[PDB]
Amino acid sequence: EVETFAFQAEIAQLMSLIINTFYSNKEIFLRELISNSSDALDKIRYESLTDPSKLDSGKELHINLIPNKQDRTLTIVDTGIGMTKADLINNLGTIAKSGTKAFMEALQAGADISMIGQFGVGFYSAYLVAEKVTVITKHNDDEQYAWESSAGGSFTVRTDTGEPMGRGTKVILHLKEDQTEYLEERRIKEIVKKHSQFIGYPITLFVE
Ligand SMILES: [Mg+2]
Repeated sequence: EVETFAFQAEIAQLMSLIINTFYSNKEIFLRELISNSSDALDKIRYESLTDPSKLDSGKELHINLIPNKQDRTLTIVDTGIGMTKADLINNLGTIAKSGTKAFMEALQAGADISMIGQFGVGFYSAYLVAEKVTVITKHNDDEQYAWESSAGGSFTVRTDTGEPMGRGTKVILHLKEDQTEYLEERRIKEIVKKHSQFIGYPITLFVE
Protein backbone atom coordinates (compact mmCIF):
# COMPACT_ATOMS: atom_id res chain seq x y z
CA GLU A 1 0.00 0.00 0.00
CA VAL A 2 1.68 3.18 -1.30
CA GLU A 3 0.38 6.58 -0.13
CA THR A 4 0.92 9.69 -2.29
CA PHE A 5 1.32 13.15 -0.76
CA ALA A 6 1.61 16.67 -2.15
CA PHE A 7 4.63 18.69 -1.07
CA GLN A 8 3.76 22.01 0.46
CA ALA A 9 3.89 24.60 -2.31
CA GLU A 10 6.99 26.25 -0.84
CA ILE A 11 8.93 22.96 -0.82
CA ALA A 12 7.85 22.11 -4.38
CA GLN A 13 9.14 25.56 -5.39
CA LEU A 14 12.51 24.92 -3.72
CA MET A 15 12.85 21.59 -5.52
CA SER A 16 12.05 23.27 -8.84
CA LEU A 17 14.64 25.98 -8.23
CA ILE A 18 17.31 23.37 -7.50
CA ILE A 19 16.40 21.37 -10.60
CA ASN A 20 16.13 24.30 -13.01
CA THR A 21 18.80 26.81 -11.97
CA PHE A 22 22.03 26.66 -13.95
CA TYR A 23 24.62 25.80 -11.27
CA SER A 24 27.77 23.88 -12.17
CA ASN A 25 29.04 23.20 -8.61
CA LYS A 26 26.73 20.22 -8.14
CA GLU A 27 29.20 18.35 -5.87
CA ILE A 28 27.98 20.19 -2.74
CA PHE A 29 25.10 17.70 -2.48
CA LEU A 30 27.36 15.16 -0.77
CA ARG A 31 28.54 17.45 2.05
CA GLU A 32 24.89 18.34 2.78
CA LEU A 33 23.81 14.70 3.06
CA ILE A 34 26.85 13.76 5.16
CA SER A 35 26.14 16.78 7.38
CA ASN A 36 22.55 15.61 7.79
CA SER A 37 23.84 12.17 8.76
CA SER A 38 26.26 13.66 11.30
CA ASP A 39 23.44 15.69 12.89
CA ALA A 40 21.22 12.59 13.13
CA LEU A 41 24.07 10.74 14.83
CA ASP A 42 24.58 13.63 17.30
CA LYS A 43 20.85 13.45 17.98
CA ILE A 44 20.68 9.78 18.88
CA ARG A 45 23.82 10.24 20.95
CA TYR A 46 22.43 13.00 23.17
CA GLU A 47 18.94 11.51 23.39
CA SER A 48 20.49 8.28 24.66
CA LEU A 49 22.21 10.06 27.56
CA THR A 50 18.89 10.38 29.41
CA ASP A 51 17.58 7.08 27.98
CA PRO A 52 20.25 4.41 27.32
CA SER A 53 17.51 2.10 26.03
CA LYS A 54 17.39 4.13 22.79
CA LEU A 55 20.66 2.40 21.81
CA ASP A 56 19.16 -1.12 21.95
CA SER A 57 18.58 -0.71 18.18
CA GLY A 58 22.34 -0.40 17.61
CA LYS A 59 25.30 1.16 19.39
CA GLU A 60 27.56 1.89 16.40
CA LEU A 61 27.45 5.47 15.07
CA HIS A 62 28.91 5.77 11.57
CA ILE A 63 28.28 6.67 7.92
CA ASN A 64 28.66 4.50 4.80
CA LEU A 65 28.92 5.78 1.23
CA ILE A 66 27.93 2.98 -1.16
CA PRO A 67 28.18 3.43 -4.95
CA ASN A 68 26.55 0.91 -7.30
CA LYS A 69 27.28 1.37 -11.00
CA GLN A 70 24.90 -1.45 -11.95
CA ASP A 71 21.95 0.33 -10.28
CA ARG A 72 23.40 3.81 -10.91
CA THR A 73 22.84 4.70 -7.24
CA LEU A 74 24.87 6.42 -4.53
CA THR A 75 23.60 5.56 -1.04
CA ILE A 76 24.43 7.58 2.10
CA VAL A 77 23.75 5.30 5.08
CA ASP A 78 23.83 6.36 8.73
CA THR A 79 22.90 4.77 12.07
CA GLY A 80 21.49 8.05 13.39
CA ILE A 81 18.14 8.85 14.98
CA GLY A 82 16.13 8.05 11.85
CA MET A 83 12.72 9.50 11.05
CA THR A 84 9.15 8.62 12.07
CA LYS A 85 6.22 8.39 9.69
CA ALA A 86 4.88 11.55 11.36
CA ASP A 87 8.21 13.19 10.48
CA LEU A 88 8.06 12.07 6.84
CA ILE A 89 4.50 13.32 6.24
CA ASN A 90 4.19 16.40 8.48
CA ASN A 91 7.01 17.45 10.82
CA LEU A 92 9.78 17.67 8.22
CA GLY A 93 7.71 19.94 5.98
CA THR A 94 6.66 22.05 8.97
CA ILE A 95 10.28 22.83 9.87
CA ALA A 96 11.44 23.02 6.25
CA LYS A 97 8.87 25.67 5.31
CA SER A 98 10.53 28.40 7.39
CA GLY A 99 14.08 27.46 6.36
CA THR A 100 13.02 27.39 2.71
CA LYS A 101 11.73 30.97 2.90
CA ALA A 102 14.98 32.26 4.45
CA PHE A 103 17.04 30.44 1.81
CA MET A 104 15.09 31.99 -1.05
CA GLU A 105 15.26 35.33 0.73
CA ALA A 106 19.04 35.15 0.65
CA LEU A 107 19.21 33.74 -2.90
CA GLN A 108 18.07 37.19 -4.08
CA ALA A 109 19.69 39.02 -1.11
CA GLY A 110 23.33 37.88 -1.00
CA ALA A 111 23.67 34.12 -1.51
CA ASP A 112 24.11 31.16 -3.84
CA ILE A 113 22.95 27.53 -3.72
CA SER A 114 26.00 26.41 -1.72
CA MET A 115 24.67 27.87 1.55
CA ILE A 116 21.42 25.83 1.44
CA GLY A 117 22.63 23.89 4.49
CA GLN A 118 22.64 26.94 6.75
CA PHE A 119 18.83 26.93 6.50
CA GLY A 120 18.17 23.26 7.32
CA VAL A 121 17.01 22.19 3.84
CA GLY A 122 20.28 20.91 2.39
CA PHE A 123 18.66 17.52 1.74
CA TYR A 124 16.94 18.90 -1.35
CA SER A 125 20.35 19.60 -2.88
CA ALA A 126 20.19 15.88 -3.73
CA TYR A 127 18.15 16.89 -6.79
CA LEU A 128 21.20 18.59 -8.26
CA VAL A 129 22.37 15.11 -9.23
CA ALA A 130 19.48 12.68 -8.64
CA GLU A 131 16.43 12.21 -10.85
CA LYS A 132 14.76 10.24 -8.03
CA VAL A 133 15.55 10.02 -4.31
CA THR A 134 14.55 7.06 -2.13
CA VAL A 135 14.93 7.35 1.65
CA ILE A 136 14.75 4.26 3.88
CA THR A 137 14.47 5.19 7.52
CA LYS A 138 13.87 3.53 10.89
CA HIS A 139 13.25 5.40 14.17
CA ASN A 140 12.85 3.80 17.59
CA ASP A 141 9.22 3.02 18.50
CA ASP A 142 8.16 3.30 14.83
CA GLU A 143 8.40 1.03 11.82
CA GLN A 144 10.75 1.16 8.83
CA TYR A 145 9.49 3.32 5.96
CA ALA A 146 10.42 4.04 2.36
CA TRP A 147 9.90 7.65 1.22
CA GLU A 148 10.34 8.41 -2.45
CA SER A 149 10.14 11.38 -4.78
CA SER A 150 11.11 12.31 -8.32
CA ALA A 151 9.95 15.89 -7.57
CA GLY A 152 7.03 17.04 -9.71
CA GLY A 153 5.19 18.11 -6.57
CA SER A 154 4.56 14.78 -4.89
CA PHE A 155 6.18 12.08 -2.76
CA THR A 156 5.22 8.59 -1.61
CA VAL A 157 5.51 6.77 1.72
CA ARG A 158 5.16 3.03 2.27
CA THR A 159 6.12 0.56 4.96
CA ASP A 160 9.47 -0.94 3.94
CA THR A 161 9.56 -4.74 3.64
CA GLY A 162 13.19 -4.80 2.48
CA GLU A 163 16.27 -5.47 4.60
CA PRO A 164 15.52 -4.34 8.20
CA MET A 165 17.86 -1.61 9.46
CA GLY A 166 17.72 -1.55 13.25
CA ARG A 167 17.94 2.27 13.35
CA GLY A 168 19.09 4.97 10.92
CA THR A 169 18.54 6.36 7.44
CA LYS A 170 19.56 5.43 3.90
CA VAL A 171 19.39 8.13 1.22
CA ILE A 172 19.46 6.37 -2.17
CA LEU A 173 20.36 8.79 -4.99
CA HIS A 174 19.19 7.51 -8.40
CA LEU A 175 21.66 9.57 -10.39
CA LYS A 176 20.84 11.44 -13.57
CA GLU A 177 22.39 10.04 -16.74
CA ASP A 178 25.12 12.70 -16.96
CA GLN A 179 26.06 12.52 -13.24
CA THR A 180 27.70 9.09 -12.95
CA GLU A 181 30.99 10.73 -11.94
CA TYR A 182 29.67 10.51 -8.35
CA LEU A 183 29.95 6.73 -8.61
CA GLU A 184 33.72 6.98 -9.12
CA GLU A 185 35.96 6.37 -6.13
CA ARG A 186 38.49 9.10 -6.90
CA ARG A 187 35.68 11.64 -7.28
CA ILE A 188 33.87 10.70 -4.06
CA LYS A 189 37.19 10.69 -2.18
CA GLU A 190 38.12 14.11 -3.54
CA ILE A 191 34.75 15.55 -2.49
CA VAL A 192 34.80 14.07 1.01
CA LYS A 193 38.35 15.36 1.57
CA LYS A 194 37.47 18.85 0.30
CA HIS A 195 34.18 19.40 2.17
CA SER A 196 33.67 16.70 4.83
CA GLN A 197 37.10 16.10 6.37
CA PHE A 198 36.34 16.84 10.05
CA ILE A 199 33.11 14.90 10.58
CA GLY A 200 33.18 13.36 14.05
CA TYR A 201 32.10 9.86 12.94
CA PRO A 202 33.67 7.18 10.71
CA ILE A 203 32.80 7.54 7.01
CA THR A 204 33.47 4.34 5.03
CA LEU A 205 33.57 4.68 1.24
CA PHE A 206 32.64 1.26 -0.14
CA VAL A 207 34.44 0.31 -3.32
CA GLU A 208 32.72 -0.70 -6.63
MG1 LIG B 1 6.15 19.35 2.32
